[PDB]
Amino acid sequence: KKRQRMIEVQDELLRLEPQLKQLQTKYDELKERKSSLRNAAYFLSNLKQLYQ
Amino acid sequence: HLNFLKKRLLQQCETLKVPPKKMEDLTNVSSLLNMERARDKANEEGLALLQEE
Repeated sequence: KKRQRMIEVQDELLRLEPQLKQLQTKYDELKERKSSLRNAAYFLSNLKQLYQ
Repeated sequence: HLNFLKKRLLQQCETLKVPPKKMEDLTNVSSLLNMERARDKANEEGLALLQEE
């Protein structure tokens, strides 16, 4: 029964292992996108003010 | 007299009846126990390792 328990715990571990990676990279890329777009909005507004 | 005693005991034990229960050789069983004990110990160790994992 402990050997079966090995089977399910290892299966759960190997299933959950990849799940972290895509979520981590998605969080990182969305945070970078948010920062970049906020900066870009700031610069476009500021340059529009300069032009006006 | 002791030879007569031995032969009468042999006849009594040959005539004696027992239910069909397997009973292994008298000398070796003890050794088996030791091995069996070791087996369990090894098993327990492995069990512990498994639980540890």
